Amino acid sequence: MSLQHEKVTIAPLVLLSALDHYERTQTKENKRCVGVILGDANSSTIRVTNSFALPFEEDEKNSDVWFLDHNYIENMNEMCKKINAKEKLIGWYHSGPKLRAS
Amino acid sequence: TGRDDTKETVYISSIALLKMLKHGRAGVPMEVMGLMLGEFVDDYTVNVVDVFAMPQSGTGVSVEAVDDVFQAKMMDMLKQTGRDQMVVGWYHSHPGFGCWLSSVDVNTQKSFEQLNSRAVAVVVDPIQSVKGKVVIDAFRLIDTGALINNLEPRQTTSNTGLLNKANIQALIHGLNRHYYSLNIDYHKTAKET
Amino acid sequence: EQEAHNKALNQFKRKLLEHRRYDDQLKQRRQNIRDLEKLYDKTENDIKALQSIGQLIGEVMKELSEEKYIVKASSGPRYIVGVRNSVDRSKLKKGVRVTLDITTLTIMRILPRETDPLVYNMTSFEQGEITFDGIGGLTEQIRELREVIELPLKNPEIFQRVGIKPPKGVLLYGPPGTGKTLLAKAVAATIGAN
Amino acid sequence: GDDELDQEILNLSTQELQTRAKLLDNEIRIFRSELQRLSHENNVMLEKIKDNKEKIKNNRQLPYLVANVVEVMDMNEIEDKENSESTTQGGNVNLDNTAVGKAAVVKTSSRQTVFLPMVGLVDPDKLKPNDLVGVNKDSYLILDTLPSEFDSRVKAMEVDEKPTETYSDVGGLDKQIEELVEAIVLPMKRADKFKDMGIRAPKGALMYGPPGTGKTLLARACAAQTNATFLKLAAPQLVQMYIGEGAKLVRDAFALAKEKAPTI
Amino acid sequence: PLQVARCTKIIKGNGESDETTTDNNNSGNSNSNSNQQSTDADEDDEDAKYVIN
Ligand SMILES: Nc1ncnc2c1ncn2[C@@H]1O[C@H](COP(=O)(O)OP(=O)(O)OP(=O)(O)O)[C@@H](O)[C@H]1O
Ligand SMILES: Nc1ncnc2c1ncn2[C@@H]1O[C@H](COP(=O)(O)OP(=O)(O)OP(=O)(O)O)[C@@H](O)[C@H]1O
Ligand SMILES: [Mg+2]
Repeated sequence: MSLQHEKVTIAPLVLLSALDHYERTQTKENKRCVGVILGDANSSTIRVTNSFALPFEEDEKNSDVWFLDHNYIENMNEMCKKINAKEKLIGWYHSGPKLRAS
Repeated sequence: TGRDDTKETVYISSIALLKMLKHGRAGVPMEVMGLMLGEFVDDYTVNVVDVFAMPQSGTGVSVEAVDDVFQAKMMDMLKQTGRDQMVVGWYHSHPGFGCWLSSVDVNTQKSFEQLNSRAVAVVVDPIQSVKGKVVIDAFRLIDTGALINNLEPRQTTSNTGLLNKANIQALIHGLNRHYYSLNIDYHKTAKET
Repeated sequence: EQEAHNKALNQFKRKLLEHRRYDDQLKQRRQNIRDLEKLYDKTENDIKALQSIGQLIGEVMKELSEEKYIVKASSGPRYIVGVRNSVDRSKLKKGVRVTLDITTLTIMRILPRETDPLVYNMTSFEQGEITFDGIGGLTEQIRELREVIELPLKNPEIFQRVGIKPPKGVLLYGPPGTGKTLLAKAVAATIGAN
Repeated sequence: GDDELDQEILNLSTQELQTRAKLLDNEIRIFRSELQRLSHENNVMLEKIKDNKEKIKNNRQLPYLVANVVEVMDMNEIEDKENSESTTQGGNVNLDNTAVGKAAVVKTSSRQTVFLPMVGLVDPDKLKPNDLVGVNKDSYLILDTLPSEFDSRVKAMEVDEKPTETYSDVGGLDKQIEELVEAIVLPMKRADKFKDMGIRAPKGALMYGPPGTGKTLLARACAAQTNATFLKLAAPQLVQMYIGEGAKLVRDAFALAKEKAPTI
Repeated sequence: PLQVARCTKIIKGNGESDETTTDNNNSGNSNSNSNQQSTDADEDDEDAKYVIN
């Protein structure tokens, strides 16, 4: 872990995919797309190379009830590294449409 | 026949244009590649929704670089998220040539025709584009038997078509042999824009 | 005896001669599958080599920018070239030798500094051994030769005492057959530099 | 040394020989199944090396470019998966910068230099700096090794049998024939006897006198008698108007004499 | 147009192991390039190669 990250610069492609992904999974409010975020970090400049969708189901009756496909993530991480090695897990996007405490 | 036959107008969505370029520019001067997800409607209207890249197990644009497991594994993943749709072509890069398929890449396109009837091979130029706009052209390969007995003109009518002469003479021979080329258009959502 | 197990042992001894036949074939085929896979290493390498290309060697003449370098090629003309993005930008500077694809003219990878093939042939030469007991008559000249050739290699700290420069450049001259070529041949196997 | 016969009944109990005999019914099944594997595999492995030979014969066609080898790099193809070179250095993933193995930088006769990773048909145990090699013109790959050859003018100097004069047409001058065969003919034939004496053989003989005394005759004789390679040379042929190509003629003619050894 | 060139060395293309599929130093037959390691019995190279300059 490091807290040394003073800026994040994000490619047009990362924005465009995550946004694009929201209607490709055909989710509407109060259902969430989340995806894996791939890119560079450990540096001040964060450089956000790419992103790919995960399935994500949110139950908000209990914010302790959640769906996350675990296995999917590990599999996908390894394939991306063979195209380009600079892709690491640097986070995950939440589709909004606001911040939560959750 | 089964259809009158004419070459596809490719409505390449924003995310797919932008993605092929990212991957292929990074890949200079190697050949780069991957598969196209889309849907085929109308007599010529192919909408390409997304692309995904095929991990290099070869030099790129080989059948050593197309892995059966990989193909299987990616498809199996796309179902969970609903991005599973049928393969409408494959992309590749020449960054040493214009839009014009080389002999090895024809051999790759000959194998794709077995997979899909309407598969395209799309040449992406990452640095070598000669206009302000990105030069990309899509090709389809149909047999020599229809083309020689003079069925090539019929196939190319009732559409605006595209003519390019980027490698001049070399292109014309190749163009002829493969099939044809057709205007490439871009699908923009006003959210995306 | 007069057993029927005397007869059984004759009957299974026909299997023990048949164990010997099996051994001749089994070991012969085992070793031959091991030979056809030695051959199989050279005849598959043609195919893999055939999926390789030649790459025009050049050298980074001088940096313009990070994407665009100037490489002067070893055929004449200066080019302005692109990069592979594996090639380290701090490893690309003037003097360094690079290789270039013949299709794209792109800086493919770094190489160590290269030298003319004539000069590799010059270092090959040196064979056998001669010592300074195979030289005679010249024990005075052996010492002034070593004064210049052996010493600043071993210790330039000696020349530093006096505060004077070390010598370099020896000219040997003589009437023919005085061993001037011989003197140098002998000292080349002794000193142990290149 | 044989077992399972009537002789072992005398030596040893009949109980031991029942267990020895029931065993050889089981042991032969190992030989039979495993023989099927090898004979069937040995038809498939024999197909692998012929299937590639068929493609080898499409490449081998003529003509093809000529090169010499500037330097064999001799990087290590496998030595780690942290590199893929002879060099070892901290950090994994150096991408395709590490991808240099047994490698030839050849310099063509178009007077350009290419790097390539060689064809292992041509071994790098052949290649040395300055060897003639073929290289396929289309994509520079060492197709083969060509035997080293030298200028066509040098090749012309080699003997084609110069007319036998014997030593009945070198009439008189006995002492000269005697002095000459000692320095030239004995170190070839009797090369063993001087090694024993611990002296060295000559490097040459000079024949000098007034013109017309058959110094040229005695050499022509010597050609016919020793039956080795005799490199005829005329000293104004050697001098050449292109700068130091007269010198190229010296070194090649003598380089040639190393090969065709023993020589005159 | 026929470019005028010149012979520098007559090289033998059969029986010299021009094909190096069994040659590794001097392990080659030098008697065959027609059934050396060939699928054919008949010719696969020419009788005479030559070195043009
Ligand atoms: N100083 C010496 N002590 C011992 N041996 C000698 C000496 N000088 C010459 N010889 C012997 O005679 C041989 C021939 O001499 P060499 O060819 O080395 O002479 P050089 O003076 O270098 O010749 P050149 O004038 O042709 O350049 C030596 O190899 C050696 O056996
Ligand atoms: N002793 C001899 N016995 C037999 N024939 C001789 C004898 N000497 C010379 N001849 C003959 O005379 C011919 C001419 O002499 P040749 O040209 O061989 O002489 P050389 O002294 O080596 O000359 P130069 O230095 O002028 O080239 C010889 O070809 C040979 O036929
Ligand atoms: Mg000398």
